[PDB]
Amino acid sequence: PKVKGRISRYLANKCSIASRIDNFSEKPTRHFGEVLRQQLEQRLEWYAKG
Amino acid sequence: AAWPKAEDPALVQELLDCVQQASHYRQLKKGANETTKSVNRGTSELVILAADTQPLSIVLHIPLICEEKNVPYVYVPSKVALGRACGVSRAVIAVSLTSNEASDLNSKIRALRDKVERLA
Amino acid sequence: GAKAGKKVIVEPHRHKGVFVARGGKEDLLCTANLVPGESVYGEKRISVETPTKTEYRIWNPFRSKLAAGILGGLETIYMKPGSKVLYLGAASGTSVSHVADIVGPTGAVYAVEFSHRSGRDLINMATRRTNVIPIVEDARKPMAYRMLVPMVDVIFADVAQPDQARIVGINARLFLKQGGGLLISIKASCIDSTAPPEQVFASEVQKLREDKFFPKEQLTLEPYERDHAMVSCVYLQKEFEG
Amino acid sequence: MSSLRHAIQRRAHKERAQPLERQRLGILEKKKDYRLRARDYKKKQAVLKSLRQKAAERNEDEFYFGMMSRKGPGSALTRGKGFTGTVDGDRGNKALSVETVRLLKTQD
Amino acid sequence: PNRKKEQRNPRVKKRKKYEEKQKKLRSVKAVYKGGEGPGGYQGELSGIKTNLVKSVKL
Amino acid sequence: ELSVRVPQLPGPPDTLSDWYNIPRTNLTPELKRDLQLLRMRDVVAMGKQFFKKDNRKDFVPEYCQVGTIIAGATDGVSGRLTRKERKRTIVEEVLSSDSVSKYKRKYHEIQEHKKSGRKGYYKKLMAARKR
Amino acid sequence: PSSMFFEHNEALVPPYNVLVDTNFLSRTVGAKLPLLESAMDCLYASVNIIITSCVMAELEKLGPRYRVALMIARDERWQRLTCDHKGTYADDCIVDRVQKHRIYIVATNDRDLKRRIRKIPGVPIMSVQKGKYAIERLPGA
Amino acid sequence: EAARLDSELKLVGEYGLRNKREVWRVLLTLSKIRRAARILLTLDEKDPKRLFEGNALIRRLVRIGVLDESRMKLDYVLALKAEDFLERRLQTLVYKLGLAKSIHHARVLIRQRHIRVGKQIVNVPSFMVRLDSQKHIDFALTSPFGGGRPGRVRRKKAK
Amino acid sequence: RMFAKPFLGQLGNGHVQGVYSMCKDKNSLNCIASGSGDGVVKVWDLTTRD
Amino acid sequence: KPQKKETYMQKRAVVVGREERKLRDLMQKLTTIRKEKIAKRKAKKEAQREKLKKELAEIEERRREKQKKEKKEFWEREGKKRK
Ligand SMILES: [Zn+2]
Repeated sequence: PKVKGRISRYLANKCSIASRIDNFSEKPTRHFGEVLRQQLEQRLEWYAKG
Repeated sequence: AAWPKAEDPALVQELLDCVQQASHYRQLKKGANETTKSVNRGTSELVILAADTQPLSIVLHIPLICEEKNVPYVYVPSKVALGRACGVSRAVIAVSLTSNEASDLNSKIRALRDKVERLA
Repeated sequence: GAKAGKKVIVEPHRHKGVFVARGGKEDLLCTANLVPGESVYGEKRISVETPTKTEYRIWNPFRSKLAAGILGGLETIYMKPGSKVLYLGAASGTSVSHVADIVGPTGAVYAVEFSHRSGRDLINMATRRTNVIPIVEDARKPMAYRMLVPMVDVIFADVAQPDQARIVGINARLFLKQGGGLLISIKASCIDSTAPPEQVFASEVQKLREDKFFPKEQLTLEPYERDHAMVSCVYLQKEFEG
Repeated sequence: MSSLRHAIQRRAHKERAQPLERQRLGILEKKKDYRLRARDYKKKQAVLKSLRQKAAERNEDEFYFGMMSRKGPGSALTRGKGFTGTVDGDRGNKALSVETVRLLKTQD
Repeated sequence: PNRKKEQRNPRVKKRKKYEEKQKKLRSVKAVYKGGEGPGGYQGELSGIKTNLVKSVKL
Repeated sequence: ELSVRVPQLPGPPDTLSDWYNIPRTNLTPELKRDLQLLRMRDVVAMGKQFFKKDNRKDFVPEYCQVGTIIAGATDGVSGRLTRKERKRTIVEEVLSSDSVSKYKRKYHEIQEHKKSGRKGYYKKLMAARKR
Repeated sequence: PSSMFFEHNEALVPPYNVLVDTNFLSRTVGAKLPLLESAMDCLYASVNIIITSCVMAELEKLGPRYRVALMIARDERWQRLTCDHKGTYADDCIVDRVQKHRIYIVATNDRDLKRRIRKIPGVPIMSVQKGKYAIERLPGA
Repeated sequence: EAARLDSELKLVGEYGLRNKREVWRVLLTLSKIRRAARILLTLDEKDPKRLFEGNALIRRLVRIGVLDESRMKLDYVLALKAEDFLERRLQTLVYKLGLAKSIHHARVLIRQRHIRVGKQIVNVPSFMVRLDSQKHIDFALTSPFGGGRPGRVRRKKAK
Repeated sequence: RMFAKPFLGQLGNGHVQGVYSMCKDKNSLNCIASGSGDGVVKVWDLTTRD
Repeated sequence: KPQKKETYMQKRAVVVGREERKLRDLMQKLTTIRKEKIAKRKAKKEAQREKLKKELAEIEERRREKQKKEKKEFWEREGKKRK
């Protein structure tokens, strides 16, 4: 379909952001990944309305 | 973290004016993934990176490929200003403006990358 | 293209340590892998089961100016297996792995990188290869690594600096044998962005000759990179070894 | 010259064919095909004239050492019905000893 | 005489003369013509010849 | 500590010392077919891709080693031959590829041009004369 | 070489590198003619004007009758390309230099060297023609 | 000479020119400008003639967009060239702004009256577009790429 | 007489007019100076004669 | 002479399979197409070579004509000098 590839592209974008955030820190954190997981969860809620 | 940071006195605005000129000339790639793909395909002449980015690791991952391919890179301090200069209606955090064999923009490109190589 | 699973045959090149693997519709260049069974930067590599431990790694000319020069047709590249090579401008250690795979276990590659995150990538690949030592220091100041570099035979210089000839001149005055080979990769748009590239190359050759090199070959590596040249020169002699 | 001639000066003259009442006899040989025929015949006659000179000026007492490892052309009387003047050559086969044929027949 | 459709227009003739003299140039020297493609490195796609030295001997 | 030695006293090199010991060519018939294919690889891609005209008198080099491309980690969806296409030799890959009908068409055009006037033509002319 | 489009040297753009031979130098001092000013008035562009050590060697090997042309050559504002070869023969030095790099404009006046450098594609020949200079095979001038 | 023939052919091919008269025309006006620059370099620095006349020449060339705004010396005015002039032509500017697919397409468009420079349509492809007027090159309102009528082959087909 | 080859080199490009005075440094070992006929003096270092 | 009887080394020959016959037929077809392509390329290069030799002979004829003209002009000038 299309929604599966759309969520795949969105997940790849946010996984690139999470990889560079977790890599380039000295001793990394938790809350930016928490924010992006909440963003993926609210998108999982967003695709159900249609 | 961003050690080749551009300073105030008419270098940031020269950068953004050359960015707008290249965006009119259709010789410019917008966004982090397009800058990365343009540098890895080697067509890039210079790359502008925002420094006001929420967490900076994106415009920290781009300078590694730029240092491996030896193209100049420079940080401007506002992604909102970079998006306004490109003409996007969204904030852009990474801008790579490419090379063509015949233009008049390439003089601005050459003077700009001379100033950036002096900045590094 | 050159898809995974195609059968190629691997013949030696004219140079020592370099091979050419030809097969079907695409002939490509390769070097013998020092640490077998693992790629550095996700390159295609060539496994041959001898009648296991033998693997060859493909050398991308669009990524590395040395392989671009070898496919352009240099007369020699000065680095036989067992010869010490000082690499200047070892950004992240992609082509330094192929130079170390050329010079083998009994040689040594002193890879000088200046930036720190490229230094991290270089220290990782030099953890893998035990004949490349990494030196995170500025190549403009060779007094920093005079404890580390002994008198090498070849210098590779892939720095994109406007003071490139002075950098290579002081590094070769400090760490190069009498009649020392070097390959310098000149990028005309970074040397002089206004001047034409042939005039830029002649000026850089003249600056090397003032800095006591004797240039012996020069090729514009054109189908792989625009306005790039590779100049081969011998330090303080006319013949290479002696 | 070459600019002082029209296109109708340059126009090619076509070749006639064999008549259709006579097409079974083959192609009508014109100057080009005749030149090919004459070249082949003059070449073959040149080789035959050189062979006749070499057979005429032949020493009857000549002795090469290949004569002890070759079979001569002989005559029609000595050879027989299968007599060409060509010296017979070897096809590569050889009379094969019994131990090697024992090995080959065990394999078969 | 009969002349060509290319010869009746002096621009189109100088377009086709440049396309064939830029074509004759690729058969002598080597043009850049883009680096590695989007697909990556598919090998040196037309041969590698080992005994050929193509450097200007200074 | 110190032992009696083993006395071990009873041409071209086998392995190249400077090229990390490439073994000498075991000139099998499959490797000979592969080397003929490599010198005829201009003909294989029928004009779509021309190659550097390297024509020595002997196409078989002294030192070869038949290997296989493993994997580029960046490209693995279309830059990877499938299980029904990973064949044993190079000639088997050429035959499993397309345009074998194109080779046969060009071969039959060459065969017509070479049977054009040789001897069946003269047998037909002689029969038409004798009829 | 790169920047060569069918005997059209695209490497020569101003400031023009001009190699000077001893015949050209002796005749441009003999014709009361200033060297850099007349080269700039011929090419309408900034020249940098170089003299090899073989050319300086032949000017010195000629006697003290040519001391004025020697001093004119030894003007300080010009580049001196040191040569690494044996014979100090200016014709073969200039031809080997031009054959290697081919960015230069050869300024001569002898027909032997002019016919020798006409064989190779894409080098202009500057020669003095009794009123001024004259550039031979440069397309932009 | 073969050098002149290959140079003029490179100009006529790289910028879609019609003959060598356009090349010689540009080379003549370039030689006039460069002769004026050499005559102004004849005089010493801080002569008022050289000062004001060289400032006039450099401001003229920067305003017509040939000379770059970075380099403003009379030596670079000497280092000017015909590739810069033919780049400042209108036809190559249409090709580089991307209204046309090739340079011969750009010459065709400018001939049959589709683009306009600023307000008025331009019928000539050798119109020396200045730097201030470079941005206002677009399709005219009476052109089917601009608007208005759908056009000629469109009308014959839609009937 | 065969290996009598006395000429070693020449210091730099030389002067424009002739060399009418020159003097060494009697304390150092590679410091030379030479003043010409057009009134220009040059200080040379004998280790780098280029 | 073409042998008419069948020898034992011809009788004991292994019947080859199907895949090896397909490889043999492919190698036959590729070698024929290679030979025809090489003959065509050599014929084209020989035609270009003969055209080049024709034009070289024309250039040498012009050189001999100009050499004779310069020789007669020189000796016409010298024969007045020795008179
Ligand atoms: Zn010299």
